[PDB]
Amino acid sequence: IHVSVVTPDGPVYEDDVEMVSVKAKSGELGILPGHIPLVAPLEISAARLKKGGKTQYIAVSGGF
Amino acid sequence: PLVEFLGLTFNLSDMLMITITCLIVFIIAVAATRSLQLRPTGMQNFMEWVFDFVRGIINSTMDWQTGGRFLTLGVTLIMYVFVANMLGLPFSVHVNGELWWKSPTADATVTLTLAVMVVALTHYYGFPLKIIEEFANTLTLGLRLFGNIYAGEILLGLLASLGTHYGAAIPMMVWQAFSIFVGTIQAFIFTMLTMVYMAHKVS
Amino acid sequence: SLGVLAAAIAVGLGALGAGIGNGLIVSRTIEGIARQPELRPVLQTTMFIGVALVEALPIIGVVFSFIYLGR
Amino acid sequence: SLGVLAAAIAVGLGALGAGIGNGLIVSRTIEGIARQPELRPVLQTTMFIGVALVEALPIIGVVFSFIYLGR
Amino acid sequence: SLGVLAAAIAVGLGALGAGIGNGLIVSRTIEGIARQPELRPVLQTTMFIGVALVEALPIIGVVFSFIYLGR
Amino acid sequence: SLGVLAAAIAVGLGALGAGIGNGLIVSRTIEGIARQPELRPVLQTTMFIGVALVEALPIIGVVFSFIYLGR
Amino acid sequence: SLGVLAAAIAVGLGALGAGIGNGLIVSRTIEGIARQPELRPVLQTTMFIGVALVEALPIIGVVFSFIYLGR
Amino acid sequence: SLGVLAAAIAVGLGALGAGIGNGLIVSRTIEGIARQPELRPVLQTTMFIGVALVEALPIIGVVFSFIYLGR
Amino acid sequence: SLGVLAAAIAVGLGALGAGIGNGLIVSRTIEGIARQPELRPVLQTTMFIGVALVEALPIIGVVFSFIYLGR
Amino acid sequence: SLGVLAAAIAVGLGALGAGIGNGLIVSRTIEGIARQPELRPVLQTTMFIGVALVEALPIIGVVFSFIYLGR
Amino acid sequence: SLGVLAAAIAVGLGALGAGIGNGLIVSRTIEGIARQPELRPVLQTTMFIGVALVEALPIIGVVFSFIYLGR
Amino acid sequence: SLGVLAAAIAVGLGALGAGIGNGLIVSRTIEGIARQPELRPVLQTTMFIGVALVEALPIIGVVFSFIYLGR
Amino acid sequence: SGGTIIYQLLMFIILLALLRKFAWQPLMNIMKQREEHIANEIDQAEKRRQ
Repeated sequence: IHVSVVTPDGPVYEDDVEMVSVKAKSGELGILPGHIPLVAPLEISAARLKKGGKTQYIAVSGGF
Repeated sequence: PLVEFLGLTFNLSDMLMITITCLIVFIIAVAATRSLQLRPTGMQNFMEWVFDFVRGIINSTMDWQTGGRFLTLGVTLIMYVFVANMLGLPFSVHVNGELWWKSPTADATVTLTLAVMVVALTHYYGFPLKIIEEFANTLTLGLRLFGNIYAGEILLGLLASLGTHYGAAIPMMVWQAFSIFVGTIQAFIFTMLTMVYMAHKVS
Repeated sequence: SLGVLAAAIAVGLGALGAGIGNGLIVSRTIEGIARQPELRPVLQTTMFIGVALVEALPIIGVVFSFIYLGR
Repeated sequence: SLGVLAAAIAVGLGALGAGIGNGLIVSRTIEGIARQPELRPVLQTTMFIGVALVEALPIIGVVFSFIYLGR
Repeated sequence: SLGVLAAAIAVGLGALGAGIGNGLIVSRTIEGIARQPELRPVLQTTMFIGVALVEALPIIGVVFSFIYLGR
Repeated sequence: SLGVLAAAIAVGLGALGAGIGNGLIVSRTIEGIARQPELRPVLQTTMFIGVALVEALPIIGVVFSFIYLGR
Repeated sequence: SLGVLAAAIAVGLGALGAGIGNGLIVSRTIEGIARQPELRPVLQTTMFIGVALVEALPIIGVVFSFIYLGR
Repeated sequence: SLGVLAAAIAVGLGALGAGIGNGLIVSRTIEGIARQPELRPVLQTTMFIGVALVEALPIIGVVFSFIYLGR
Repeated sequence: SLGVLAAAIAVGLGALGAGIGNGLIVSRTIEGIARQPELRPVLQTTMFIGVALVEALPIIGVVFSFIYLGR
Repeated sequence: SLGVLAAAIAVGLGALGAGIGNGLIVSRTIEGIARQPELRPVLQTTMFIGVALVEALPIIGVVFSFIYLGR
Repeated sequence: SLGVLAAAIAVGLGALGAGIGNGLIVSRTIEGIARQPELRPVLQTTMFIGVALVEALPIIGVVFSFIYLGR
Repeated sequence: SLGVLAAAIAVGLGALGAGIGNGLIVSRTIEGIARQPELRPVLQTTMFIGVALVEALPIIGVVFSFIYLGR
Repeated sequence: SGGTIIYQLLMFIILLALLRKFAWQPLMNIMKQREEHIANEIDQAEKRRQ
């Protein structure tokens, strides 16, 4: 899958990872490749992307 | 299969099983804690893994500063209940008397006094509805461990007699693997609910 | 003669009610700690007081089951 | 002579109803404190009055079972 | 003769139905006041008229249980 | 005689069915007026006609239980 | 003989089934009015024909309960 | 002598199962109506063939109950 | 003597199980065709193979209830 | 005598359990194929093995009912 | 005499409990693999672990049913 | 004679309650790990914790059923 | 002598044989995973100090 953190200013990361997971305003959530078309707002919290063993954290604000 | 008591006051066979489980727990503890090694290997890493497992459970229930004291009660409690559940499965011998050396936890008095000892400790370190809830959780913890070991003990025994009297290896094999599973799950829920009431009364 | 069956339906219906109640409570606290895993103690203490309620009425039922047995 | 069976089905069905009702109430209230934590005391009080209702009908069921076994 | 367990099955089934329905009502009212807290008095007033509306029929089942036990 | 057992059973199952149905209708109208409170009177009035509709037949069972107790 | 409790258990199970079915369908009509309150005529007419469908087989059961009571 | 009880419980269990099944299918087909209006004919055709499916076994039950009462 | 009541409880419990199963299947397929309307033939074929799949054991329960009535 | 009633109540409870369980499985898999219809073979193989379990414990229930009928 | 009826209702209620529990866990794992299809092996392995842990107590019910049949 | 089916209904209702509670818990655990795979060790841990809590009070019904068979 | 003793003890031994063919591969790998997991952290700390 391709994950792309997009700001109104410009694109931030825009690469491919293994399994991205972030916490929504309802609660925790994880995304495996091949997920259902899903829509959830985010809270002010980081987004972990799990590039192998790296787990590069991206802190979103506002967020969707 | 009657209650064989040499003395009128107390069951003799239960005391024998308590002594043999205390000695086997003490010797596996001193075999895992022989010498000091900064790089863990062998069985010292296993004892440290159980130690940090109990610690993790304490950290789930309470603050680490409050519950740090309970770690050495909790690790001997989980290992004691662990070996006490797994002793009833290999031998469970029958002698010409009433009964000898089944397991300690199958005795109801052993498990109920161990549960009321747990709750006496968490009252020591620590309005009618609260006290009936207290007696309720004591007796449901004791009856939990007693029933979930004693039913498996009777079933294993029944299977043993059905095999010996007249082909039936794999049903008791599946049940006996499920019974060591029940033993480790009952030990873990017993020590975890112990630490839950300890955290509920300390903080 | 019928007091045995009386104690038996008492413990059976108490077990059924406690099983369904405990199953509902622990089910929804699984999904509670799955949505927001940093709320584990505040879910856990309320879980255990709910377990205390849904067992404590079948517990006094099964305490009464023995005096049903004797008669 | 069937008063023991009477009192025991009464206690058993009251325990089953109280178990399912308390399970529903406690499970939805831990989901309520799970989706937002900051009014757990607001949720708990209405949870306890609901538990009080759904057990206060089987409590008078248990007392009526006592006077059933008395007869 | 069998009027005592007639009275008791009446009380038991009424308590089971009141428990399930009352648990559903209270569980939905606490998730309702959980997802938006500002409507607590409105939701509690309609919850109390709903639980009175549910347990209206088991209470007359209990007084019919009284006249069954007297039979 | 056994008509007392008949009537009690009819009364009990009518109370159980009315309790579950009334619990469903009231609980979902709690959620309904909890999400949109400006609609509250029209959906509570069709909730009340649904209440009369779900407990129409257990009242018929109560009347038939009077018939069965008379027999 | 025992045809009276036969007729009564027919009435009771018909009342339980009609109560659960009517409770489900009228509850989700409330939920559908809460989602969208401008299709109340088509929702209520499909509601009442569904009420006719769920109520039909217990009414057939209760008239056979009348033919069962006599025998 | 117990053929009347046999036929009556057959009709009652068929009515209870038909009531739950029709309640489920009618309830979320009116949910499907309330979400979007334009699929009312296809929702109602699948609805009535579902009514046929959940009522067919029940119909067989009441016919076999008359066979049981004839026995 | 008891074979007729045996066949009756067999057909009745099979009817209740088939009713709840077909209610679940047709209810979820009617909301499924309410969601994606162009998936109607695939959903209907899987629904009918599910209906036959869940009434497989109740109809053999019926044809075993016939020889229960004989024996 | 009691053996035919035993065989039939075993077949009836197995049919009711298989009906509810297989109804849940088949209903959720047709709503899952309504969500993502490109996952037809995976959903069908998983529903077939799940139904195989849910049926196969009442299958040995049915053959135990046969050896109950023999006794 | 009563031992075969005992055995049959024991294995029947075990079949009912195992059927409902297996139906719930299999239905949620197939909607889970419908939600995220790349999680299928983990989901079905935890589902088979769940099949074992819901069929723990019905299987012991089966062998205790054989005990009840033997007496 | 009566204690055998006393023990049988006790272990059967215990198996039913443990099956429903285990099904609810395990089904919600596997849908929770279907939501995200990163917490499946803690969800399996609290899964086995929950399975113990809902399988605890039915097994005291099992051993009390053995006590009932003793008397 | 009773007959049940050697019978269920023999099947307990053959159950441990089946559990030996089935079960020595998971738990020894879990213990090896724990053993290998402590060492990397220790070596990293030593490297930073150096």
